[PDB]
Amino acid sequence: NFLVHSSNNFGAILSSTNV
Amino acid sequence: NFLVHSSNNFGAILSSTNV
Amino acid sequence: NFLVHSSNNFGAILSSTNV
Amino acid sequence: NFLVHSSNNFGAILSSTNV
Amino acid sequence: NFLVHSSNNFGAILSSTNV
Amino acid sequence: NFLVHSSNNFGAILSSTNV
Amino acid sequence: ANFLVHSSNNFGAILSSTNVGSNTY
Amino acid sequence: ANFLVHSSNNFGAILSSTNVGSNTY
Amino acid sequence: ANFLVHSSNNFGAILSSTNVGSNTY
Amino acid sequence: ANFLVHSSNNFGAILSSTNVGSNTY
Amino acid sequence: ANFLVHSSNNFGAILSSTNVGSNTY
Amino acid sequence: ANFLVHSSNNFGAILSSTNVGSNTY
Amino acid sequence: ANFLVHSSNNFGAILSSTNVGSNTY
Amino acid sequence: ANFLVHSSNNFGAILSSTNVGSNTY
Amino acid sequence: ANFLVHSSNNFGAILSSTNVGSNTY
Amino acid sequence: ANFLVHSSNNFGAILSSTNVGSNTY
Amino acid sequence: ANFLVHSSNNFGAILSSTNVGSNTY
Amino acid sequence: ANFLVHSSNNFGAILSSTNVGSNTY
Amino acid sequence: NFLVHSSNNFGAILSSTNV
Amino acid sequence: NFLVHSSNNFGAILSSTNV
Amino acid sequence: NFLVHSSNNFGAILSSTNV
Amino acid sequence: NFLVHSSNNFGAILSSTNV
Amino acid sequence: NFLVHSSNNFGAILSSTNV
Amino acid sequence: NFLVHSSNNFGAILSSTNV
Repeated sequence: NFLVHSSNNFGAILSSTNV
Repeated sequence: NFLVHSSNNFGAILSSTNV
Repeated sequence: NFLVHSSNNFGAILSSTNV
Repeated sequence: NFLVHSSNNFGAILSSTNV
Repeated sequence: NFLVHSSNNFGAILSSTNV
Repeated sequence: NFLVHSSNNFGAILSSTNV
Repeated sequence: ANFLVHSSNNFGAILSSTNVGSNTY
Repeated sequence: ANFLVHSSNNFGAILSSTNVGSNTY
Repeated sequence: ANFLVHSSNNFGAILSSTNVGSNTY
Repeated sequence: ANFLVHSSNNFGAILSSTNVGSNTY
Repeated sequence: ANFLVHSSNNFGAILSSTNVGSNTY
Repeated sequence: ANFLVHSSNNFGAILSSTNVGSNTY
Repeated sequence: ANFLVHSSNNFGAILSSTNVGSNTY
Repeated sequence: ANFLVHSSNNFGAILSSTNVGSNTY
Repeated sequence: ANFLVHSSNNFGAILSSTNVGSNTY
Repeated sequence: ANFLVHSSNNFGAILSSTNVGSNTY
Repeated sequence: ANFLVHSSNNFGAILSSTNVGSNTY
Repeated sequence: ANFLVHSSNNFGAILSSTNVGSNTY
Repeated sequence: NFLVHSSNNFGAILSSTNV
Repeated sequence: NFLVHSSNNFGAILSSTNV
Repeated sequence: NFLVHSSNNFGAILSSTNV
Repeated sequence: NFLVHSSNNFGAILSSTNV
Repeated sequence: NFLVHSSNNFGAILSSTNV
Repeated sequence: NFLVHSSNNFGAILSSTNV
């Protein structure tokens, strides 16, 4: 599973999966 | 499992998985 | 498992896995 | 398991695993 | 297990595992 | 097990394992 | 919870050229 | 919890050229 | 918990050229 | 817990060229 | 717990060239 | 616990060239 | 007699204020 | 007689204020 | 007689203030 | 007679203030 | 008679203040 | 008669203050 | 006598008499 | 006598008499 | 007599008499 | 007599008489 | 007599008489 | 008599008489 959970985000959130 | 949990993020959060 | 848990992050958090 | 736990981070946290 | 636990971090914390 | 525990870190903490 | 926040995020190339002067008196 | 925060994040190349002068009196 | 924070994060190349002068009097 | 923090983080190459002068009087 | 902190972190190459002068009087 | 801290951390190459002078009077 | 002349004469007070910037990205 | 002349004459007070910057990225 | 001349004459007070910078990244 | 001349004459007080910097990365 | 001349004459007080720096990385 | 001359004449008080530095990394 | 004679004047010519 | 004679003047010529 | 004679003046010529 | 004679003046010529 | 004779002046010529 | 004779002057020539 790939899950991103964010609360009160004022910044930058970068999530990446490369095969 | 790949999980990112963030609260009150004002900075930069970079998460990456490369194969 | 790959887990990143962040609270009150004002800095930079870099997490990477390379194969 | 690979786990990163951060609280009140104002600095730089770099975590990497390379094979 | 690979675990990083940080509280009130204003400096730089670098953790790496290379094979 | 590989564990890093830091509290009130203003300096530099470098931990590395190389095989 | 009270939040007063000024936030700026940038992700693109920025080029700026400024010239001030070349006045003859 | 009270937060007053000024936050700036940059991720792109930035080029700046400034010239001030070349005035003849 | 009261937080007053000024935070700056940079991740891109920055080039700056500044020239001030070349005035004839 | 009261926090007053000025934080700066840099991760990119920075080039700066400054010239001040070349004035004729 | 009261914290007043000025923190600077650098991780990139920095080149700085400064010239001041070359004035004729 | 009261903390007043000025902290500087550096990890990158730094080159600095400074020239001051070459003035004719 | 051939004359090609650019001539500028000034006799009055001159005030100049210039602001360039204050851009948020 | 051939004359090619650039001439500038000044006799008055001159005040110049220049601000370049204050950009947030 | 051939004359090529660049001439500058100044007789008044000159005040110049320049600020370049104050950029947050 | 061939004359190529660059001439500068100054007779007034000159004040110059320059600030370059104060950038946070 | 061939003359190539660069001439500078100064007769007034000159004050110059230069500040370069105060950058946080 | 061929003359190539660079001439500088000064007759007034000159004050110069230069500061370069105060950078935190 | 007060006499000002000018030919091909591109500059500034200031003549004054004050008693 | 007060006489000012100028030819091909590109500069500044200031003549003054004060009593 | 007060006489000023100028030819091809590109500079500054200041003549003054004060009593 | 007060006489000023100038030819091809690119510099500064200051002549003054004060009593 | 007070006489100033100048030719091809690129410098500064200061002549003064004070009583 | 007070006489100043200058030719091809690139320097500074200061002549003064004070009583």
